[PDB]
Formats: sequence, C-alpha cells, structure tokens
Amino acid sequence: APAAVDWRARGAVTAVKDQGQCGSCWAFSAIGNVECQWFLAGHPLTNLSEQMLVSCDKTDSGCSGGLMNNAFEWIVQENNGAVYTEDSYPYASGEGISPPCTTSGHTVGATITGHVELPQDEAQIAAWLAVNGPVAVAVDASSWMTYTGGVMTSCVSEQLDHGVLLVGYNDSAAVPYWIIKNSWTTQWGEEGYIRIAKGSNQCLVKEEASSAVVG
Ligand SMILES: *C(#N)C1=NC([N]C2=[C]C(F)=[C]C(F)=[C]2)=C2N=[C]N([C][C])C2=N1
Repeated sequence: APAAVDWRARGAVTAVKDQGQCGSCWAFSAIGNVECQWFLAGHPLTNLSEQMLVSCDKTDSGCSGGLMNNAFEWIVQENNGAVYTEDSYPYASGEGISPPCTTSGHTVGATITGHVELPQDEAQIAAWLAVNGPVAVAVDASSWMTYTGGVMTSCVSEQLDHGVLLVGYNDSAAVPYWIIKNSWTTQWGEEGYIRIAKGSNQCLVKEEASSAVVG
C-alpha cells in the first residue's frame, strides 16, 4: 500500500458534523462512509441523512447507540438500499430527542447494495482503504475527551463505545497514524479529526471496520 493516503485530498469527505446530545455516532459513522463511497462511485459529494437511521432503524437504538453494521443491513433490507439526503431528512436529534420515523416524502441521495466487514488487521484495513476509500470503525473513545492535537499513543483500548470514520493514514511519520473523522464539530481536535497511532490497535480500531458497497 502507499506510504500515506488522505481521502480528504480527493474531495471525498463531507464537512465534519455535530451529533449533539444524542448517542448517534454510529449513524454519523455509517452515513459518512456512504457519503464518501457515493462520491467515489462517480457522483457529486452529497450530504446524506443520519436522522433516517436514528429515527427509522429499529435494529439500532436511536440516541442510545447502535452499530454501523446493523445500519448498513437496515438500509439494504428495510429501505431498498436508499439513503436519503440530509436536506430532505435533516438532523433533528441534537438536543437528544429523535423524532418518530416518517417513511413518506424524503429524497434518495445514494443507493447501496451491501457492505463489507474487513479483517481485524490494521495492515489489511489500510490496504483496503488505500484503494477503496474511507472505512467506518468502532473505537474506544474514552481517552478522547482531552485531545487537542497530535498523534495519540496510549489510549484506553478496552471497550468499543463510539463509531467514527477512517479517512487516511501516514506510515512515513515518526509515529505512524490513522486520520479519523469524528462527529463533534470542527471545534474538537484537528478541525474535527483525530490522529491515533497506527499498528498497535489503538482504541481497538481494527476490531469492527466496514464500508458500504454502492450499486
Ligand atoms: C455514539 N455517540 C455512541 N455509541 C455507542 N456505542 C457504540 C457505537 C458504535 F459505533 C460502535 C460500538 F461498538 C458502540 C453508545 N452506547 C451508548 N451511547 C450513549 C447513548 C453511545 N453513543
């Protein structure tokens, strides 16, 4: 794989979003992955709807949490592969109240046919990302509440409790790192991103990696 990749440089990543006081990170991880894949599949970059998942995916638990892998199955199995646009199903859960699902009236912004779950191997995740684009990952984010910048190297790595998006890596750096998009606005971290060391399973980053398949 190349020494360094950053899918932001390809224009493939939407702006950093704001989940607010809702435990909807899993939705932001899944939808951000879809946004990137939809762009890479030859379409304009389009903001897509987290609220569709938070309100309508009853396999997951709204503001109480969820899993990207379940979200991807819901999209395909329950929603005909459709992911609505942000504008047509906008984010309403920032104050912690998810509105009831509505099935009528939204605009499809992307279509997926499935998703992949990657091996629990940072090298193989990086090699897949280098070719195919950003990867949704579960992490232990419990050490992230003081991060102001730099490469984090000794994160608590004990329990998956958050979902985020790998957008790149740098193996050349003095401490090799992953580049991760969060959903805590651009006012946290490095304009909304965190670098964690790569190669030591920091934050349990290799354990639950996946990506949508556009089709
Ligand atoms: C977010 N925000 C969030 N996530 C989880 N759990 C989670 C998310 C994920 F993407 C992958 C995982 F393995 C685990 C939450 N569990 C509780 N809460 C607060 C309601 C969570 N928020």
